[PDB]
Formats: sequence, C-alpha cells, structure tokens
Amino acid sequence: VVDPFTRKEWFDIKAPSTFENRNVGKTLVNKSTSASDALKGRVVEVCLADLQGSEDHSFRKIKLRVDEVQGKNLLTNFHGMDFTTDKLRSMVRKWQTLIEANVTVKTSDDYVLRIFAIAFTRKQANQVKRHSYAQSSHIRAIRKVISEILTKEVQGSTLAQLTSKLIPEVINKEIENATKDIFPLQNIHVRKVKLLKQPKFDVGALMALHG
Amino acid sequence: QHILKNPLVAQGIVDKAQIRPSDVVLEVGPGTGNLTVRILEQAKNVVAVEMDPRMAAELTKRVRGTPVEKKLEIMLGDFMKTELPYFDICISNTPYQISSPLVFKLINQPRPPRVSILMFQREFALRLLARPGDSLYCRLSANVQMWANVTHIMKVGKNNFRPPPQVESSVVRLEIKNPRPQVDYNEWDGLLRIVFVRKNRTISAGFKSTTVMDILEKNYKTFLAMNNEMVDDTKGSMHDVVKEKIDTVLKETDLGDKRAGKCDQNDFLRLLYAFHQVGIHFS
Amino acid sequence: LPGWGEWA
Amino acid sequence: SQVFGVARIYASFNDTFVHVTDLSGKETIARVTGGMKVKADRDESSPYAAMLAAQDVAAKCKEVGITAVHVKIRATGGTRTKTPGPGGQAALRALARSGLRIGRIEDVTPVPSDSTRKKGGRRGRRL
Amino acid sequence: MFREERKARRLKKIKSKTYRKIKKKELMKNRELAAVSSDEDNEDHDIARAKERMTLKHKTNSKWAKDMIKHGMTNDAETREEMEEMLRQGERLKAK
Amino acid sequence: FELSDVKSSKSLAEIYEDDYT
Amino acid sequence: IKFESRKIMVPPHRMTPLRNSWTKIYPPLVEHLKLQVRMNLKTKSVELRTNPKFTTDPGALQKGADFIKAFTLGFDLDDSIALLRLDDLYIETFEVKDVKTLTGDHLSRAIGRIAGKDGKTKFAIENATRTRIVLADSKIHILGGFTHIRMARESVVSLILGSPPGKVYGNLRTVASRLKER
Amino acid sequence: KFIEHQLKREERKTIIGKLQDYKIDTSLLTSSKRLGEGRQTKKEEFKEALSLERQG
RNA sequence: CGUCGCUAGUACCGGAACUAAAAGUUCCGUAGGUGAACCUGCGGAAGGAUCAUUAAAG
RNA sequence: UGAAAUUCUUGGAUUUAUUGAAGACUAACUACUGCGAAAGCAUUUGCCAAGGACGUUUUCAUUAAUCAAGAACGAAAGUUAGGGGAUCGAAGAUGAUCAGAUACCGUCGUAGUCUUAACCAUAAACUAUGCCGACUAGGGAUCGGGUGGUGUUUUUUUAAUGAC
Ligand SMILES: [Mg+2]
Ligand SMILES: [Mg+2]
Ligand SMILES: [Mg+2]
Ligand SMILES: [Mg+2]
Ligand SMILES: [Mg+2]
Ligand SMILES: [Mg+2]
Ligand SMILES: [Mg+2]
Repeated sequence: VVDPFTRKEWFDIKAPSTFENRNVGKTLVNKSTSASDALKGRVVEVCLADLQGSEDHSFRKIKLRVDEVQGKNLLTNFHGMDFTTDKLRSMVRKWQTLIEANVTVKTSDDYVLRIFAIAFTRKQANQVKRHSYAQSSHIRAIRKVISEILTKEVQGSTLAQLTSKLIPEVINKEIENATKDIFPLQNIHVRKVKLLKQPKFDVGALMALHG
Repeated sequence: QHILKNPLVAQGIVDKAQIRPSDVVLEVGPGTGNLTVRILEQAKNVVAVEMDPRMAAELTKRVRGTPVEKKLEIMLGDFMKTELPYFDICISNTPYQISSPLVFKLINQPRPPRVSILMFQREFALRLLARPGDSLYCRLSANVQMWANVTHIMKVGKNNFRPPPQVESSVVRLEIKNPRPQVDYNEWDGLLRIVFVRKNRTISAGFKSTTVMDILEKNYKTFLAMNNEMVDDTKGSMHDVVKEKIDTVLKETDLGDKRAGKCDQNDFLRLLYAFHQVGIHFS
Repeated sequence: LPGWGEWA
Repeated sequence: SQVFGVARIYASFNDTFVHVTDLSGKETIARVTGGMKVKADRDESSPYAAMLAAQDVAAKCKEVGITAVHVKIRATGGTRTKTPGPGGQAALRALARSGLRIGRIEDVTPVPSDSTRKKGGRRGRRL
Repeated sequence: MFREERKARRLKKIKSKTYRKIKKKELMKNRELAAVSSDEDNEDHDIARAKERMTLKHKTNSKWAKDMIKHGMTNDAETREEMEEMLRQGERLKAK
Repeated sequence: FELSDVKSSKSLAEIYEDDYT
Repeated sequence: IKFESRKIMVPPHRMTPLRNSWTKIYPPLVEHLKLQVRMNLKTKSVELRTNPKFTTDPGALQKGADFIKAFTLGFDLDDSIALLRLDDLYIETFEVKDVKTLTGDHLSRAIGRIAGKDGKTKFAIENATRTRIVLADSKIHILGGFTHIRMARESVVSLILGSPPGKVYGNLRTVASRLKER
Repeated sequence: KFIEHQLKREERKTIIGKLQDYKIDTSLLTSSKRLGEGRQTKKEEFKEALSLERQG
C-alpha cells in the first residue's frame, strides 16, 4: 500500500582525505522515525580508479565503512583493500612459481590488520629455459624478506599513512629491491588487506582525516 | 524382455509343483503359454494374470479349440493392483522387478497357497535361502523364514533365456506355514529393520543411533498414553528412561554383543519378548 | 597496423 | 548529476536473477527474476526470460533516480560451475540496450580455495 | 621441442592393440600412396628369399605359434589372424 | 543421410544465415 | 548514445593470433559498429569505446566486447565475427571437473574422447548441433544458440562420463534429423 | 540336527505364547521406517499434531 | 422417422418420469540392497579415439 | 524436470549486505617434474630426528648378492571403545511413474566420510614386466651436485654472492 521509495531518503558519501576524489556516490535509507543506526556499519566497495582518477589502479578496490553521519554526509573510513578476480587470474600463469605471504600485524593506531602479498618468478632477458621455477630455499628466503618488510612498514606507521603507502605502491618497489638478489621476480603486489580488529571509536581522529 | 526356451526346466517346474488334480493354479507371467498348457493339462482350472493384452490374446488363440479351453481364465491388469481369487499353487516366471513384493503378497494372501514354485535372480534366491550366520543373511531372509520356508529347486542358466540376461537365475519353492505364527508383522519388521542397518555390527550399536532412540521414546510415550498413564511429551523427558531400559534388556538377553547376521529366529524372538516386558514397542 | 597502440 | 547503482546478476542453470541495489548493497532497488516474466518453468533460465527481467529492472531504476550501475555478474559457484551462463550474458546485453549507463563489469562468483565434495558422487552427474 | 615431447610422451602410454592397429594401417597407406619405400631389386629379393629358406622363421614351428596351436588358442578369430598375417608374410618372401 | 566429420567450410555465421534463409 | 569504454584482457597465449588477426578485426568494429578501438600494450588489454558523435546503436559496445571475448576464449575469427553479425549467440562454459573428478590419465583420456581422433568427434557435435566448441585443456567453451549449446553440452558431458564416441555419434545423428525437420 | 531343531521349536513356542501374553495394536506407534529421515516437513507435523490431539 | 437402451444429472413411489450427451564403456578391492532381467557408496586401472591456441617481462 | 510433483515460501522463501559458529580440504601455480621401500606425499612458520645424490689425495678392509623361518609398513572399504559430526553419502523412507539422445530424476538422509587406542592385510596394490652385476648406438631437454669461462644481468659505490 506504500511504495518504500516514498519513505526512502538520500545521503551522499565522502571518502577520507587520503584519496583525491572524495565524492564516491550516494546511498539511501528509510527516513528516521533512526537512520543513523542503519547508516553506521555500512560498507561500500569501490575501485581505486574512481577515487584517484587514474586507470593505472583499475584492478584495485577499497572497502570503506561508514563511521560518522553529519548533515546528510556519510563520513567513512578505510576498511579493506583487494584486487579484481580477473587481475589475479591474468597474473597466475603456467611455467612459473607463485610466492604468497601473509602477515598479521597492528599499526601504531592499535588497528590490527592482515596483509597478503603475492610475487612471481620471472625469466631473465637472456634465459633460454622455458620455465623460471625457484628452489624452495629461495622461496623461503623471499617469503621471510617480504614478511620482515611488511611488518616494518606496518608497525612504524599509522593506518592513514599505510594507505598513503598503498596508493603509490612503494611497498612493492621496496619488496622488489629487497628480493632482487635472491631471485628475479615480477608482478610484485600487495594482494589484499583485511582489517581484523578495531580500536575504540574516536570521532576526532576521523574528523581530522576528513578535514 | 527375456523368454525361456528350455523345455526340460519347464517340465521340471510343473512336475515339482506337484499339482493335484483338484488344485487351482495362479500362474503369473504366463508368457507364450509353454508352462500354461502343461499346467492346464494336470489342473482343475488355471487363473492367469497378464500385463500385455496382445500376449493374452495370443494365449487365447493357442488354447482356443482345445479340450482345456474351458479351464483357463485370464486376468488383465497389474499383479499387485489386482485383487486375486483363491488359489492353491503359484507358478511364476514373472519379471524379477516385482520379485520381492510378490513373495510377501503370497505370504499375506487371506488363504495362502500351500506350495509355490517361483523363479528369481540368483542373488535374490540365495538371500531368500540364506541361513543365520551366512554372509548373505539379511532382513528378507529372517522375515520370510518367519512367514514361510524356502528351498532350492534348480539353478537356471543364462543360455536358456533369449536374449541372454546379464545375471543367472534359479527356481525355488516357497511353503507358507499353516497355522501362521502369532507374531505381529509390524513389530517383527520394526525390530529387524532397527537391527539390520549394519548386520555385522553389535545390536547395541544399532540401538545407539539417535533417530532410533527418538522413535523408541515416542513409542514408549504412546504406549504409556494407551495404558492411560499420563506422559509429559517433551522431547527429552524419557531419554534417560528408555536408554536404561535398552541397556538392561540388552545385557540380560545377552544379545548386546552378538552380531545381527549371526542371530537366529529365537534370539530375535527373545529380544522382542524382553522389549515387550520392559514396555518398549517398536513398530 | 592501425590501432595497435593509438586511438583508431 | 550521475547516480551510481550496483546490478548483481546471478545466472543459475534453472533461473536468472536481476537484482539492482545500492552502492553499499544493503538497500534493494528492484529484484526481477526469469520466473516472474515467463509462463513455463522450463523457459525461466532462457535468455528471453533474462532479457525481459532486465528492462523491468531498467525501467524501475530510472523511475527511482538511478541512471548508472556497476555490474557484478556471478554464477552459482561453490562446488558447481564458476562461469556465468547465457542468462547472465543476455541480461548484461539487455542492460546496455536499456540505456542505463554501466560503470564496471567484474565477476564475483564464489570460487573456493578448496571445497567439500560435489553432490554427484564418484560416477559423476549431469547425464 | 617440449610440445612433441608432451605429445610423444602421451602417445607412449596408450598401448591399446586397436589404437596401435589403426595407426599402423593409416601409416602403411600413406607410405604406399607416397611410394616412400624404394622398389626392391631382383638381387634384394634373392637375398630376402635366401634368409627365409635358410632359416624357416615364418612357419608354425616357432615357439609362439606352436604354443597357440597345441592349446586351442587359434580357434579364436583374432589370434588366427595374427597367425595368418605371419604365414602370408613368409609366403611373400618365398615368392619368386 | 551421413554427418560430416570435417571442419565445415561454412562459418557459423554462414550456417545460421542459411538457417534464416 | 553516451561515451563508454570496455576493457577485455587478452591472455598471453592469444596475443600472437591477435597480432595475426588484427588486420581483420578492427575494420568491422570501427566501420559497422562505429566504435573506437585500441589495446594498451602496457596492460595487454584491448580497449573499446563508444564514440558519441558517430556511434548510433546502443548495443554496439557490448556486442563488440562480447565479440572480443569470443576471440579471447579461443574461437576462430570468422566464428567470433558472427557475434557481430547476429544478436542471439551466446557462449556456454564449463570445466571437466564439474562433470566428474578425473585426474591423471583419466583426465587426459577424457579430453581425447571429446576431441576424437583427428578432431572428428568434436566436429560431429559441431555440425550436428550447429555450434562451435573450443576445448582448452580441461576447459570447454561452446558458442551457439541457447537451445543449440545445451544440445552440444550434453553430448560433451556424456563423453566425459564415459559414453563411448560411437554411441554418442549415433545419438547425434538422431538429433540431426529433428533439427532439419524443424 | 533334528533333536536340536525340536528343542528350538519348543523354545520358540514358549516365547510366542509369552508374546501373546504381551500384545497391543500398532496403528499409533511410529514405524522404524522413519529412522533414515532425521528431519520432518510441516505436513507430517500437522498429521502428528492431529494424531496426538485425537489421542488426547 | 419411431421403441427400449447405455453414460451423466434432477427430482419421485427395485419401479417409474424428465433433460443433456460430435462420437466413429570394460573392470579390480571392499561394503550394502525388500518394484533386484540387476542397482548403489568409497578408492584404484585403461586392458578407452588429442583437435585448436600457445616466447607477450614483447 | 523432457513437463510436472513431493519440497520452502507474505510469520518474508530465493536473492542482497555486516558478522559469528562448526567440521572438512589445501584450487588456480600443477608439469608421468620432485620425494619416499611401497602404500603414498601439496597453505605459512618452528622443533625432532631420518635420507638419496654430489665433493673428498679422510677412515675400516670382504664386513657382500639373493633370500624359506621370522619381523616393520600396507590405498579404499570394514570391526571394537571414546570424541567429533559441516559437506557428500551405502541402507531405509518418500514424490513422479508420462516420454528413449536428455531412461534414472527429486527430497529426507542411518552407518560411513574426520580424529584418538587397537584389529582386519585386501586392490587393474600395473612397467598386466623379480633382485644384483657387466657390456652393447647417436641427439638434446629436465631435476640435484660438482668443475671450467678472463660469457650477460644484478650488486645502481665497487665487488663477492644470487639469477641467466
Ligand atoms: Mg615441486
Ligand atoms: Mg625414487
Ligand atoms: Mg652415503
Ligand atoms: Mg564410532
Ligand atoms: Mg601387522
Ligand atoms: Mg598406484
Ligand atoms: Mg643389469
């Protein structure tokens, strides 16, 4: 007897200041009888290409969680990151070794998170062998180096600083420079970021992030 | 469909039927009538059940203009769906698809035949004939041996049937016991079904199942209700009572550690009586 | 080849 | 001036789901299925059923206010097939023809690292 | 080189008599049609006939053939064919 | 009537066009 | 008609044929479909865009992207070109392991059964069901009409389950009659 | 074998007599055929609900 | 064109009335089986017909 | 489903999103390539011992090959007594029993599938091919070690290593 969209009402979302394009679309919810309770805890997943306006990041997605509401504006915070499935399937190929590492670590902001990084062996310029398999000892050494690195950046940084590192993919270059002597590698990427636990809510820290 | 062509085996079947001249014969799966003409020869009258109207028409054509024409009667329908007349002897080479149910129908006829000669698949015939402690002893064996006695007449080969089937065959004799033993079909079948889920495991293991416990508890509550004694009816009210009843009866009967496949008629009868003593009714 | 690397 | 939605397409063997929701996904804008647009249960999975469902959702989305959608096609996944069937493809084609702008296309079929046994059994299934 | 290695490696494992039998017959046709095999000079025939007479390798006195005969293995059609192909091959060499 | 066991000279475009016409 | 883009990543093993078939692929897309075509060599993905001032058909962009995807999966160019010609052509896709968990030699022999000697068995299904089949290792793609691909799918599945090629060839022939009859 | 068979027959007769001592109907009792199900629809639940109502 | 039929229905006291009625794949080991001319669960074998593409850190 | 029907569903099914719980299994990389006496063995990291090959101008000096008797292990299934019980699933029940390419389909699902302490010792347990030893052709690919180069790349200070 009622069209819900009569009682539905629109809010617009705003992303953290770490990202260039703060406007990330709009969401709806039923009008308060409250709307804020439903709005909080909402997670929206969006490609980096939209937020940074560069197609170099077309294969990467951020999940952002709504954490505050102000005057129809939904202030969100970083909640996770991931790659597109098609990207991963393009990456994985025959005649090469997959090196996958995962590290559970907490930032300086008591943000507990988990980082998954992926790397591949590559054939040298003059190589004539078909494949580029790496011996298990090299695999273990590379994994140890990656773990030590990822722990080093995560521990000595804030979550916002961690994102500011993730966007320029500097961590991948650091991994490439660290593991260069062990074995040549290609397509070094931070595959995924999960946010396991959260600290106590601090609205001021979010207002500062959103300016 | 497969058709027999060996005359000697048909002659043996009709002979070992031992049809008295005053007997009426229920002849299932009449086929071309090779069995039927002989059975008409030495029978008072024959009642035949045919699935195929064409094939019964062929039978009528064969028997037409013959002295035994008046004796034959043909029924058209499904053997199971039909309600049958009184009959003294049952001789069948019916398709084995209805083999297992058929037997029980013969067992459950209001006036059962004194003797029946039935053709079955070899494995099924052996399971019917299986004795306690045998590998192929199963629920069917115990049930039929309660309601009848089954014996082996012949082993019928593949080559006799055309087109040759993928399994051997055999002919057996079934004799329903008159008077019938005065044990409920339902209770016996329920006990055997609960015990024969895995015939080579302990009976206690068979009763350990949760569904079995639930069924037995509901039946105990129903029995208490019938006796006018009040009952709570909640899910777990009598679990601790039924479990201890089962343990006590299994221990006292000494059947707890005996495998179902190695237990004979009397062991199951003792178990049934003890369960009725302690108040649990299965089916 | 037209369009190998530039808009065509 | 551009409002974005999310068009989740679930292409099963026996049916197709055209479910357009909000960017968060909690809010449903319109759900239309192959069954609702067809008289026979056999023809539910067909591309024709998928085609009709797309316009019905497409018409609804315009009325609400949505002008663009991000497509998320998927199959039944799990222990079953991972690739969307013709029903999903036709629905995707229909949305493009409907005039609604489409932002990005990605397959989100649930792909297990390693799964439980398939219902078929040792001898197989789908004779 | 890998590709023929994978293909050649896989064809090795298939040792079905029917599959090998069909492959040969296709191969023999191709050789005969293409005339890849050089014609035998009369001297070469004489050398070949010399060996067959001088050995008598293609008669039922061989170990394999004798075993099948004495144990009723040649009543079966397929083995009898495997015997007959051998005998005609000998008779071919015996031809003058 | 016998089925062809070799690549159809007709492309699938062509065989479907034959189907319409 | 609005400005839009597609991105279809071509796998490495299909790069060289695309370089081979490029002379015959951009003409139909840029002339008939009036679409603006590229690939990013850096990303190795063919990029197709709707040109608002020139493109007219709303469905051209999806039609072109699907046409590419057919070539990407392994279908021959002329086979894929039909997707541009027609509007009721779809691709059915599944793997061997979905039908039956076959491993080692069992998987390889199952593939051999589908393809048949010299590709005859695959071609019979191709001709009888009016479809096209690309057998990529344990990955099967079938292109054709919706009714047609279902018919082709079962014949493939029966071969996977163990049905001998000969009986499958016979069943194909009974099906072939009903197609001409209707 | 015969004499053991006769003893078994006598024991069977005694047990069957004591069984006739303890006998009831079976219409209300749930059959063991349900052992495999382990989960039930509403339709039977209505049937069971009606059955237990009839019993009281 | 008439009589009673047969099928369906409506009433009435077996009987006696009314209306309607377009038809003529091959197996191995193990474990089970109560619509068993055979089925089923688990693991294993070929003693079962390989076509296309394929250096894109090009 | 060939179409239906048992089945769930306005008390909201199916589908969407944020979580949580339980038990299995280690996709894609994956290759008859690697290891192990065989059966078998695939997520990260740590601990415990074990092992083939290679290098050795180190050590003992026949201590060796084969093996009735006898002993250790022996896929899957199975049995005894606990734990666990997600998925699939013998048995059993039940819906439908119309149509032959789709002709055995559906739902519930006991035992089992997992694990602990003992039994059982069977497979197309296959290279349908005993073990040790010598000799008898060319070729280039791969896995592990070792030797040689005044070879490329990296060490983006050199270099030395690593990768080719
Ligand atoms: Mg390896
Ligand atoms: Mg070895
Ligand atoms: Mg050593
Ligand atoms: Mg147990
Ligand atoms: Mg032992
Ligand atoms: Mg083995
Ligand atoms: Mg030697």
